[PDB]
Amino acid sequence: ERPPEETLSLWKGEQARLKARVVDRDTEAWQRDPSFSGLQKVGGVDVSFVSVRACASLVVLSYPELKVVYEDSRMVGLKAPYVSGFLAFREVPFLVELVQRLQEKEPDLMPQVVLVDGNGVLHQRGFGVACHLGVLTELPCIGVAMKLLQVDGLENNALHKEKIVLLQAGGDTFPLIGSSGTVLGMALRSHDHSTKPLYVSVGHRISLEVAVRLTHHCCRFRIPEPIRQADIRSREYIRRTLG
Amino acid sequence: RPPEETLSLWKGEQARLKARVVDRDTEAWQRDPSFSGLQKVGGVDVSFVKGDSVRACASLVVLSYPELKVVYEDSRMVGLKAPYVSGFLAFREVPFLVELVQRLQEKEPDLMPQVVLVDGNGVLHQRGFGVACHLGVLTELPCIGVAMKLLQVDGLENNALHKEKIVLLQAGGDTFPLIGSSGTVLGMALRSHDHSTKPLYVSVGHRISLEVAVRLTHHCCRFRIPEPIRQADIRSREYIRRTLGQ
Ligand SMILES: [Mn+2]
Ligand SMILES: [Mn+2]
Ligand SMILES: [Mn+2]
Ligand SMILES: [Mn+2]
Repeated sequence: ERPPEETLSLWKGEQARLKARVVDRDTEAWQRDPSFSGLQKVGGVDVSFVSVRACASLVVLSYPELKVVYEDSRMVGLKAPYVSGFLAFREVPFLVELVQRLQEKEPDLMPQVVLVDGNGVLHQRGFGVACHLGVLTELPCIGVAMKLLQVDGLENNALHKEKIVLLQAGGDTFPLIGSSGTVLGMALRSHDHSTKPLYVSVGHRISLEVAVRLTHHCCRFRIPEPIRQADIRSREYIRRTLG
Repeated sequence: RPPEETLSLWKGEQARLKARVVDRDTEAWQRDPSFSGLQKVGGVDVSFVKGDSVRACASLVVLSYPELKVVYEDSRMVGLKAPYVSGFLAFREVPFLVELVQRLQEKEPDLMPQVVLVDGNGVLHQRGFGVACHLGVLTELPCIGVAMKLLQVDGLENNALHKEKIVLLQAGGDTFPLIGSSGTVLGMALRSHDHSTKPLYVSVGHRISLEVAVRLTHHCCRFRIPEPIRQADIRSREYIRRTLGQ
């Protein structure tokens, strides 16, 4: 099912209002440090389905060791359908509740930055789920997407695929430049033995260049370890109650 | 796991039925250089539901040859009266496959396959009478055993020397024989495709020679798994998904 236009119209209005609070530069001392000295805790989130039955997961990993120091998985009911450009309106209230639970249970494990599976400013109205989560919690957030959201002239055509071929080693990047001339994100080759890139964008309180480089440092495999461990735990949490 | 009194009975039945195995070619297409006259190849599968030991789906497919297109398919949810015991695979699944073959005979007798590829060994077996022999003897159809892992019987071992021989298999179609302590050839390891490295283990079920079984298995491989066994797998899983409503 798809929401009526009157509902999407309210949602667009809310995205435009909250967009004013996005901060697209570094605001934390570790972010300006050549090796991120002072960064100790990286968060990742996930919301998986068995709809209605879904699992929202939050993990916190140590940095740079990338070991899980916190995990929480909660069975939730998301009735909102998926509409591209409105991902936050189906999951962000449950992700906020997970952050609030962490604050009440293990406040010293509050992450210094959260990797979100979905875009930040690379978005139809420049305000993706990673921005939305960052503004509601005021945590620094990075958007990490597996496919390219085709907005502002960006398209996964042959020219885009040629640039992907030029990504040869882990850490290699190319910028996603919209028709406006704005840089919306970066395509990142996240490790040496993978060819399909990550699409990284700013959520909140971080610069793009820092966001890219940290994402790279969190990649044992293609998927950054915080997002990957949240994915694993949400489906393994499902296996425990179902089956 | 069944008590030894039940396994003893099963060994006795394997010994009785083994007498009817025919380990040579008895069909004209088999002795043809290009299997001309072969038109229908069967594949079977029995897949179990995740979390339910007892409920399983038995599937029979028939493919055209050489085009390898599905021309018949049938699935049935079944109740399993025995757990998996290595060496007794037939006593878990053969009753359901026989009933599937009989249903084909009653509904589309002109689509009866000329040979069946079975996911499991034939004579490469603890007592020389694996599920592929067992199916072949109960239906009198020619059958080929195709296994993914090496059943370690009569001196066969998936040791370092075995892994070395797998390395010497260079392209699709390359083989080496599986030799028992007695010196007899129990089956072949076959590299079934160019873009795979893990071999198939091929053995005679019934009414076919090993060399013919190996060459036919190879010709049914679009991917690593021979297309009749692969389409039966796909169908069982798709049928399970639908019975669950998903
Ligand atoms: Mn995820
Ligand atoms: Mn997933
Ligand atoms: Mn199978
Ligand atoms: Mn399987």
